[PDB]
Amino acid sequence: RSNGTVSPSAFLEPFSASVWVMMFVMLLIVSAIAVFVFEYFTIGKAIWLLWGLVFNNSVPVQNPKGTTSKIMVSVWAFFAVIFLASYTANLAAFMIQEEFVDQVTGLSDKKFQRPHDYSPPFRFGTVPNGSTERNIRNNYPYMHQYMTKFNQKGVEDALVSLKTGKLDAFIYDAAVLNYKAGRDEGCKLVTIGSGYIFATTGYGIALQKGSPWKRQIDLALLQFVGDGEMEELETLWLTGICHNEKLDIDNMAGVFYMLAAAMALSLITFIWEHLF
Amino acid sequence: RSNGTVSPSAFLEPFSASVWVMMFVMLLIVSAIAVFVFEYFTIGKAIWLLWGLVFNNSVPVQNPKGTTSKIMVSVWAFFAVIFLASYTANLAAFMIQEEFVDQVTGLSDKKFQRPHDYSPPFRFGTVPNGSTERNIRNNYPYMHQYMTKFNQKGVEDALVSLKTGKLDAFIYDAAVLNYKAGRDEGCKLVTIGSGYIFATTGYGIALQKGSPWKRQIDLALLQFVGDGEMEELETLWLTGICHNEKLDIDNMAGVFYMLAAAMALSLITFIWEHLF
Amino acid sequence: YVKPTLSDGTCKEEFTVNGDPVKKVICTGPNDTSPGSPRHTVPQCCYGFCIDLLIKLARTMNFTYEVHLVADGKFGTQERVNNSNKKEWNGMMGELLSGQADMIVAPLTINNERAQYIEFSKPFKYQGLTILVKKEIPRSTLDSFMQPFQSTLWLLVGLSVHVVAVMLYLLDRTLSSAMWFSWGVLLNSGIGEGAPRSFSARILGMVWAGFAMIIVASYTANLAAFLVLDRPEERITGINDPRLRNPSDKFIYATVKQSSVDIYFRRQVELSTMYRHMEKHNYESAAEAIQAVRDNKLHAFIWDSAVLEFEASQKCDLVTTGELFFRSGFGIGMRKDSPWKQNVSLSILKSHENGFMEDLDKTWVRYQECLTFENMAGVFMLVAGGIVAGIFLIFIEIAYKRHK
Amino acid sequence: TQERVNNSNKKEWNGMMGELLSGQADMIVAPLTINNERAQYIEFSKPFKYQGLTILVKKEIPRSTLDSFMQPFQSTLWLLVGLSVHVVAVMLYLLDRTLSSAMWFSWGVLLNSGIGEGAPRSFSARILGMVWAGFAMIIVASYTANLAAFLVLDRPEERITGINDPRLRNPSDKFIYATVKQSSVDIYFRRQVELSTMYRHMEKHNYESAAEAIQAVRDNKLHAFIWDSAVLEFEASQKCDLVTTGELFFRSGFGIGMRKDSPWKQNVSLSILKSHENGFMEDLDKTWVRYQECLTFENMAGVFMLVAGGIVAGIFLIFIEIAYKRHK
Repeated sequence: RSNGTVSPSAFLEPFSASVWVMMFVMLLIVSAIAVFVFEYFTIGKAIWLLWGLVFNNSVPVQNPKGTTSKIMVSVWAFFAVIFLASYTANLAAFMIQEEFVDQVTGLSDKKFQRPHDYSPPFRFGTVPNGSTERNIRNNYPYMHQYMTKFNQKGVEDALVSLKTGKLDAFIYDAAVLNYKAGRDEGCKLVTIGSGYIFATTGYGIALQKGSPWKRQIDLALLQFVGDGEMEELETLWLTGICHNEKLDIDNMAGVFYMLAAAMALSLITFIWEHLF
Repeated sequence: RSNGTVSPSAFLEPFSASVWVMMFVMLLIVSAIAVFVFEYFTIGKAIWLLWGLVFNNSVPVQNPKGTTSKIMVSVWAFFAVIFLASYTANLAAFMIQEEFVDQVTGLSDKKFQRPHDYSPPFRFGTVPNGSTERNIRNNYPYMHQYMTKFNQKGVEDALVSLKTGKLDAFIYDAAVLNYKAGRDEGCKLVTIGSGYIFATTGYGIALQKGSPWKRQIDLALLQFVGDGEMEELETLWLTGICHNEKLDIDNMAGVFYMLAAAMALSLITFIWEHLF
Repeated sequence: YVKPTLSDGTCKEEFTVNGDPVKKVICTGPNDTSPGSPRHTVPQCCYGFCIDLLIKLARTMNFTYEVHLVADGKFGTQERVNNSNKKEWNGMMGELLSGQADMIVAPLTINNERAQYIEFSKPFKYQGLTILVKKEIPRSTLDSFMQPFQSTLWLLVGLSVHVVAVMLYLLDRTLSSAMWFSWGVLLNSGIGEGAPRSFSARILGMVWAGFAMIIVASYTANLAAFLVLDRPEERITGINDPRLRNPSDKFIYATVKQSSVDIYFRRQVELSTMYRHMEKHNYESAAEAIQAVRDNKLHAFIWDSAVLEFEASQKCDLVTTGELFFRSGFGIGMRKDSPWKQNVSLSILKSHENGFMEDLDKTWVRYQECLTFENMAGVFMLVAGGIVAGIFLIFIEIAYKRHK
Repeated sequence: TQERVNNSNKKEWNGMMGELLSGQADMIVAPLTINNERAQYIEFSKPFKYQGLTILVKKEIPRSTLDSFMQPFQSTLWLLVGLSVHVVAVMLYLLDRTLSSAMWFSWGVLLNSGIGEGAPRSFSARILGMVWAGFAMIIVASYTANLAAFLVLDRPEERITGINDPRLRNPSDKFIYATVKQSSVDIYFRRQVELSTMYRHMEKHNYESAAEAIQAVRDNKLHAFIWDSAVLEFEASQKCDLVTTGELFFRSGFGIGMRKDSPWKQNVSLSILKSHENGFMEDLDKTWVRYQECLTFENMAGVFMLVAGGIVAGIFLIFIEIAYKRHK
């Protein structure tokens, strides 16, 4: 990613649901029942009070009548403050969580077929005379056609160039890339695949074509796997540095658009009322 | 230590030591400046309005007027919002702080200085036939006679009897006892203080006087210290499961005391005003 | 998969999610799944991942399969025969160093104890074994009014404002008006019905309102902190966990009896206690434990990751925690030395590098289906109760006023 | 420690041990770590202390300011919120068409605090005011949540958990940690070859003495230091400006070195034990090594002075108002 990725989660709010709306409906019903009980112009004043006594009380809708009205107002205020405290706690918990899974997570979804039709030449930094290049050539030649554009050097030089210079995407061995991302300075480089692999095939020790060693070596390797050696071997050798260890202006675009739409609807309603 | 958790909170830490005086003087200066601006029971109404704006939106009076007063009110509201946000943030930050009771530190304590007197009948571990008995009998012949008729049978038996409270303390070598208290039933009980050991002597493997092995053996042991043997061995063998692990009533009592003092002061001022 | 056939006998009437024919084969497996019953070789129907792979293999290499399900049901592990002291094979594995046999297409983990008598091919699926644990609905939904904080203490400080009301009486000389104004200032209602004559009384009322506001803010901060820090879920992770390593008499855990995993537990003497503890709680079936976990009898289950991930994905009730350990791969079995070895291994490798295996696995596995509400319901119920009480009180007050 | 002679394959002892071996002394009473390499040809005594290697790092004394505006979250967000509030006020005034006075507190007062000067004309104005109040409450809640999260997230720096932390095992060009040259710590880091990168990094930056290293660390020169537990703990406790990260590793007490062929051994070590149980050593340690120990106005005064600025701005503007009513 070019810079920090932050999700406003405007559509992930519990709004437009049947929980907060249900609680508001129940509170409104209770307030209406209390007003009807205390009753034994007024409807507009009650509606204005209910609208005001929800979020901010800095609006003149005051119309006190008696002790029952005071009691119902106090009950509504207590319910509202409890709901606001719960919502603030939920918002803090949401801010605690982070969502930085990946960017694309796909090898042949839309982009890696013909970049000329998309415009931006995403970096295709493979390496010549290897094992990944032959597979990518034998799978679909279209990607191999553009692979000749960006092919600089081994893992270190290509990673250094892609860090800030000219390259964006890098496709290479999974284990090498996992190690390189584990040992990245500042943890600013992450493989965007959510730990997904394409053509899983293990390594091996290439023996001869009939030498009397294959059976013994294979049995010894399986014995080593069973007895618990390679896990400590990798946790002592193959382990990353951080890897596993883990009021925005742009976040206000959705709520501002909703407020503008509400203002437009209010203006339309005012025009309709003035028509009659 | 399972009788009382004794969890510290914000009320345990000192409050309003000297910063609160600074806040009081700056708010008084601001109120005086606002009153002077207004001048160039109105003063009382303005003071009440400022106090409400500082505390919470309440019923104001018709003190403010003109354009400067509205700007002052808006600035005060913004300052109060910022102050309450900062207070909530500080409370959230301090909520993660915690501690526990410590009682006395080390084997030398005020209660253990003399066996008799005090008030509660103390009962502390006096397991005989070991270093923990000879050390006391040869360097502290005052807490020996009292503990003569209090010896238990075994460490497990002593702990079991301590669960159904009979013994108020236990004394033993702080290498088996440290592990034993770290793997109890939920490790509700723990050591006393920060483990201020009295006579840190050590362990060892005995030998016949003048045996030819001695020298060699010593060298071997030192080598095992170098190649991280003892650390991993102890971590695997004698490390516990919770050794790593480590609406306030006091605040309510303090606020109740403050309210009572304020009410008494108000009554005294009313009596003085009636007299005058 | 295992599915009983219809009255006709031939499998039919099946379509995938996207819409395509589904290959089916006739399984001549036993129906008496109970441990001891008259066997019946009724032709059943079987389909899934391994069947599709076998169909592709038979398309590539010329032969004619005749699938028959195993009789016992156990995977096959070394065990001493009764009334003797020797070792012999059994289960599915025993039916390979045997007659009909001639291949095995099933989940068969690669292990040292099985690689001498027979040999496998290149693995077609890499998968470790993880921990599957039960799940429960969190109780931190703030359903109660003051569940995280101390509700009783709140009632205590409620009496506090009553004392303030008593103080209002001391400031009365209108006492009811002062109490109403204090109550309104408690929640910023702004009733404005209290106008004490003495200036000192007004100052005391303002101080009381400020103290109440401070207390309310502190209570809200405490509840928010309690909600944020509420995380009582801390389950066993890995083998190094002291909780799992320490034997437990409350919650038990085991795996399929005498099937691969136990062999591992018999070759790592460091554990020791876990093997002895689980030796008397193993279930004799694969689905028995997965259906008894929700019955609150086995709090943990050890099994291969491939089955557990799909089980969690389909029934979105349980989760899989921990990290992979003893990483290995599956594989098609074989007997001693047969000419099929090189062709089978080469075909599997070619299919693996062609993306066919990835697409088939995605299609057959990766179709994964998988302001508080309880607090809102509790608040609604409390509001309804308070409204009923207030209506009754208002009716009583109106009746009294009409009579006085 | 032990070094090699110049242009030769022989071994030589320099400093304290070399001085002792060449018939120049008989006792080495001083802080001297017990090591296998040393103990080969010197007869030690029972330890009179217990300690382990420890890391010390400077501590950032200022951790907060309390005078921060909405800038840490976003200032452009505040500007956009103000612009949206102004646009909402303008729209509400347009919907009304009292008069300018109606626009005096149409939305500006409502979004600020309780004024009660609003004069609604149509139900659309009331709906717009309710929407504005809800948006203001939501913005206030978001700002408070951001402040609380920043307070919780505050102080990102944490104590490095010992030497097993990969953040120190992996070398980087941001830490110049080193120890005193030619000490027991160098020997321990030498014949423990699994993290030789740190060994080389220290070998290219090793200092000369504890006092110079501490003085340099004081003026933010070296960002870390590894040394004995007791010495560094005392240095941090007295000079209350540093911390001791980590707990312990490679624990080993001091001792009194003497030559192998000496008659004082069997009478010295025993004595130490006899002086280790009648509280003598604990009393001496209490006397010498362990005897010392160690919502602001910036959130208010820094604002109050700004309020004082209003006292120097509004009053003059009041005269402008007097001018405004002069020609009107």
